[PDB]
Amino acid sequence: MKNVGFIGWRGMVGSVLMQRMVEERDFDAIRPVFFSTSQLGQAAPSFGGTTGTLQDAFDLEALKALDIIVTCQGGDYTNEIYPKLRESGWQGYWIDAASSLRMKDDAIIILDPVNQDVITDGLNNGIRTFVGGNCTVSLMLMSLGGLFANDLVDWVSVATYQAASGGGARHMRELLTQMGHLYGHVADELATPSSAILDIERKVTTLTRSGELPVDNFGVPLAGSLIPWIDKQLDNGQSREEWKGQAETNKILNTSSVIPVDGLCVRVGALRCHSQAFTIKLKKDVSIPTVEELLAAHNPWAKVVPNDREITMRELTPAAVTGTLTTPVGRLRKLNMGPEFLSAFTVGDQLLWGAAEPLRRMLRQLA
Amino acid sequence: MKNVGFIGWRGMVGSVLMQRMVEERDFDAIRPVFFSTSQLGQAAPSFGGTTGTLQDAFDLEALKALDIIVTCQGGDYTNEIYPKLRESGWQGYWIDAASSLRMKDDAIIILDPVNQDVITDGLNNGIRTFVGGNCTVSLMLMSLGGLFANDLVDWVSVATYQAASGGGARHMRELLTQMGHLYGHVADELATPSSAILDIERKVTTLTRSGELPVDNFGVPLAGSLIPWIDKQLDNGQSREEWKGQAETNKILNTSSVIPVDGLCVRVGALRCHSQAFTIKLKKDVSIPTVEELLAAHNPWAKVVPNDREITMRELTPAAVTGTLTTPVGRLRKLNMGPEFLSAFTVGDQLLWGAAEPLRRMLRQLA
Ligand SMILES: NC(=O)C1=CN([C@@H]2O[C@H](COP(=O)(O)OP(=O)(O)OC[C@H]3O[C@@H](n4cnc5c(N)ncnc54)[C@H](OP(=O)(O)O)[C@@H]3O)[C@@H](O)[C@H]2O)C=CC1
Ligand SMILES: NC(=O)C1=CN([C@@H]2O[C@H](COP(=O)(O)OP(=O)(O)OC[C@H]3O[C@@H](n4cnc5c(N)ncnc54)[C@H](OP(=O)(O)O)[C@@H]3O)[C@@H](O)[C@H]2O)C=CC1
Repeated sequence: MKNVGFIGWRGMVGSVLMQRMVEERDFDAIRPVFFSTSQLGQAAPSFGGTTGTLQDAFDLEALKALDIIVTCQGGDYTNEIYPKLRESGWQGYWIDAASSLRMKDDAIIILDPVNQDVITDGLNNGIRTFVGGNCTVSLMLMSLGGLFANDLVDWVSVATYQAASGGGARHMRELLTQMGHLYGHVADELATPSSAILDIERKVTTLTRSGELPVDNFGVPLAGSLIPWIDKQLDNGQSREEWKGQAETNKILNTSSVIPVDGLCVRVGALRCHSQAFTIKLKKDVSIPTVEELLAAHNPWAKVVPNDREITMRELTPAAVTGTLTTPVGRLRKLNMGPEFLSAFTVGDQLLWGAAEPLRRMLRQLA
Repeated sequence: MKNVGFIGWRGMVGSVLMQRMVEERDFDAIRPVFFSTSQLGQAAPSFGGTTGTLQDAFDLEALKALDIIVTCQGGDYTNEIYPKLRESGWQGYWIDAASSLRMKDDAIIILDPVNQDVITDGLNNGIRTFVGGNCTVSLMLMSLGGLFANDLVDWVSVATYQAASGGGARHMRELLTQMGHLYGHVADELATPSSAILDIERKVTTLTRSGELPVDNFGVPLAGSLIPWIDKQLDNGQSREEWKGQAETNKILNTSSVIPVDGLCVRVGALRCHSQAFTIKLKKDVSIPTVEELLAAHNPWAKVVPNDREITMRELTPAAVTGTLTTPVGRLRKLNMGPEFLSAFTVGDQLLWGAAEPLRRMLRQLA
């Protein structure tokens, strides 16, 4: 029985991760310890049928006692404790969800179904830090894994439809709240099916334009609009969120040569799943049936959806994926630009495969 | 004082078109009329000093009396009355917003700022039908007009973030309603900002997945998700909404050679504005400053937004455009694939430039 510490288990990711471990009875093989950063000393989760109290997430000594650490707290926490802990001589395993140590030397980005070999290699090479990549990239590779795995990709152009859950709980709750505010302001006009549309329109356009909407976690309203910028601003024209695309994809895949990945990461009113619209350029003119066969033959979760108007609406949508381990790919076909241009549209819960699952699976490897 | 008849002025478009005509004092140079297909007999608009009662938009004899007809009703009406009317020998002008006659020989797709010449030529050639193009395309050309106007485009790849207002009033009201249902179900949990996020999450995911959400106008929930298919299914892998991209763009621009336009049209929780993420391939390596200078030098509404994280959030969003005649373009820069790949992201009210305005401006031309 290994002493596994859990930090940031209360957050959006931690919660999904906890819920998942119970399902697969993940707590049966380990010795759970629950840390906190604001409720230190309080009653502990007891997920693994364990009775205790919340440990000091910042107690170095307390942290050095565990064989493994699983954090879903955030990058701010990592950058604060990790360097200080490794310095203390801690030679345990650090499984993280935050981006912090992703592009670091002593860390390996994990996506079992996509790069187990890399994982294993680094494992036999001394790597003790395993980090999950960006939920979107992690999702992209899970859905379009077959293509890369066959060296069929020349470069990729993405346009993401990212859900509010990506920013965390406060962000989701904010969207939902903003949602309510919007509706309420016109609940009566909506009650009267004939009432002029402009009346309802003006009313909602005004609310939004009025600082009345809670935008503390988004800076701007998202309920009835979108935001073309996710992460910080980089020294280039790229936004950190977009830049993660190319960097991490090559790291995860351990490519011999950079596979150009770029596009636009946009935040939308999507509640829980992350969807992406691709414009991939193939090295050779591969037939779509071959492509589909490949994508499906890469991993049990990569599910190809037919280019059907009905099916697409019923399956290639957050509402039909949110909560599932499936990572659908649809709207697959060649673009008018030529047969080397493949058009695809994926969707997937970024809290599972894009977050919790990779870690959960990795933890079981070291348990 | 021409006899201009107005049909379908009640809907999401007619309303906008009407509200605009008042603002610009458009009614002053014309003797209006107001028909209807669902409230014949009731009260008339009372816009341009002409109050009375809705007339029969199905009375051919009555229609033949007008010098011009402006419909915002819909394709079903057009397909029904237009052929029958032109047969009766009606030689008047027909300004439409409906797709029906767009790709027809006797019609011209209007976008004054983008193709005045074509409009004019067609006017001098005998064309009496002027139709506005798909909101999306119409918006793209208004925003990216400078590029095409300079033969700098090789082909375009779009991924649209289309608003609920595109489907009409019932569609918007539905989204808004769906919105309220979502929030309400978790109004209490949201009231307690410290409560567990999964509880709230589970609660909203259940509602959606349950047929309790009003999805009459969309077939599936949109409030907290999206739909990767807009129009009907074409005999190819393209969805009618996407297919409109290439066809109309070349018609409007009156291109000598087809400019490949393709991508994915998705419907989102956006309330009123249509945003688009492009991946355009230039014929030559044009510097971004040149591009920006061009885009801005094409038309007074094409506004280039700097690649600033702050500015972008504050301006390149539906909330900051909805209700304005401006068609912003931001996130402009070269993609990693090479200097010939320009990345752009536009936003614009599809009910103004995407709908009413083109007609409004055209009518005045014929007044
Ligand atoms: N959100 C997503 O979809 C994904 C996020 N990530 C990454 O994972 C890390 C954590 O992400 P995420 O789960 O979104 O973070 P959250 O902000 O939702 O959770 C992190 C911490 O926030 C605190 N918190 C404060 N208020 C609440 C509240 N009302 N409900 C729940 N928790 C609250 C908790 O601190 P305390 O210790 O006191 O309990 C918790 O551990 C980040 O580095 C992020 O970038 C990676 C993939 C996906
Ligand atoms: N929506 C958009 O942003 C754009 C739409 N178009 C095109 O314009 C055409 C019409 O679309 P649009 O105006 O959006 O459609 P709407 O359904 O919003 O309005 C058009 C007609 O719908 C009827 N209607 C039924 N119920 C309502 C209601 N509750 N509130 C208001 N009107 C109602 C009205 O008929 P009646 O008067 O008889 O009651 C009205 O004339 C289409 O062919 C479309 O493709 C083009 C560009 C943009």
